Amino acid sequence: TTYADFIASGRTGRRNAIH
Amino acid sequence: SVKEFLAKAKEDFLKKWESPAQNTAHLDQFERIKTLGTGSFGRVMLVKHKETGNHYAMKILDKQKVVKLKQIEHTLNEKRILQAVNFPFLVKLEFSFKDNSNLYMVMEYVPGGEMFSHLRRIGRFSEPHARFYAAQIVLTFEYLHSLDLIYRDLKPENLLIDQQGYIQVTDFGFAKRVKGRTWTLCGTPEYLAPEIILSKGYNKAVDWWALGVLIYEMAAGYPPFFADQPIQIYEKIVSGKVRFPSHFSSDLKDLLRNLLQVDLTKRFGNLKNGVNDIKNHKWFATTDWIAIYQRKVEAPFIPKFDTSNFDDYEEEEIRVSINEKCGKEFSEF
Ligand SMILES: COc1cccc(CC(=O)N/N=C/c2c(C)cc(O)cc2O)c1
Repeated sequence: TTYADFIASGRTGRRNAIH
Repeated sequence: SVKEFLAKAKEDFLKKWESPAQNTAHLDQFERIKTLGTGSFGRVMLVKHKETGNHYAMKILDKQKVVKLKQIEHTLNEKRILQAVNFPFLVKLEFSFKDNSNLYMVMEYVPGGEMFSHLRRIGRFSEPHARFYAAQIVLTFEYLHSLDLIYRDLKPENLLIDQQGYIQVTDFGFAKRVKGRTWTLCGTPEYLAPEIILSKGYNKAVDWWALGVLIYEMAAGYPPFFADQPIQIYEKIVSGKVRFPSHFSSDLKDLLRNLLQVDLTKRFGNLKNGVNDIKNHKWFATTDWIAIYQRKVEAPFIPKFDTSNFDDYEEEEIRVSINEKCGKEFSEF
């Protein structure tokens, strides 16, 4: 599932802005 | 009328924009309690104003870090804009000042924590729950854009929940007052409009694309474009091929196709009828826009009452150098 793919991804924590 | 309200909103803003508040408190006036959040330049701490016992959130920016990241003008924008705005769903800048080492922005303390925290914990919001928040962002962007301001960093991390369950937008680090178009590559990868990624020049339409991403993320529990590396995220965005969860309502999907529209001449919020294409959309049929603005609507969630709605962060001493750093750069702050 897409949800499972998200939760296993490296992008579920706070996301940095691009500076 | 709305046009009338905004015109008056603008009169108020321009006075403060042309003559910004400066040096309105000092560090020793506040007792520092605990870090509530962090960011590239520093941290935000819960503090208590000694003379009144009021609590605030003090954002502390290391001047040298700002300069290293080439964010001087952006930081000057942040403070000049925030001190000038006034809207129910925008965090208030109560005081600002600087010292040899840091810039300080003392803002309204919003006790319910980040939308990010609640969204990740609960998984996803119901459509009515998401709609309630979305409505507040729509009104806030209507206000900001009418002042020629682009926000440029919408995401759940930047949306705080107050004691009554309403949203307060924080972090104006990329906010900018601009007539026409601009070019800076800035924002958060998942939330970037295609035109930003493609270096096309862009305008306030990027905030409306970002609203689409936010609404999708609130309702799905994950954003419409994600991957372990930003490059791959950018590739997905520019394709614009979006897939919706099977539980998304027909109305929701329709709204999202119009917000997550790669074509600027078709993107909602950016057409002849502007924000009204969004307000009048079927997904918002149940939304009373005046009641939202007046905070007369019962929130779908009120936070439990104290800083337990925020994560714990590592603390560090706030050392102030005996030498002034970057004085010329931040003269106007
Ligand atoms: C780029 O450098 C940065 C350094 C520190 C912080 C940030 C991001 C920011 O403005 N957070 N605001 C948190 C906040 C909180 C947690 C509560 C509150 O009441 C008001 C706030 O602004 C960016």
